[PDB]
Amino acid sequence: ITKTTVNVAKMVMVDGEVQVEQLPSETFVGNLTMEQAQWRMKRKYKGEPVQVVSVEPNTE
Repeated sequence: ITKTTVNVAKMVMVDGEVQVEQLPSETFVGNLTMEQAQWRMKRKYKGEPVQVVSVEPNTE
């Protein structure tokens, strides 16, 4: 496992309706657990309603 892609989404208010917007994926070196990824994304998008969708480790 040499890298981990974290896929992230945001709940957004558009024309008065709650929708979900895809945010840029971020690929980290090494293995990142889902707990680690959730923590990292909560610090990155301070105060905004973001949620980790998935993590994808790649072996090589």
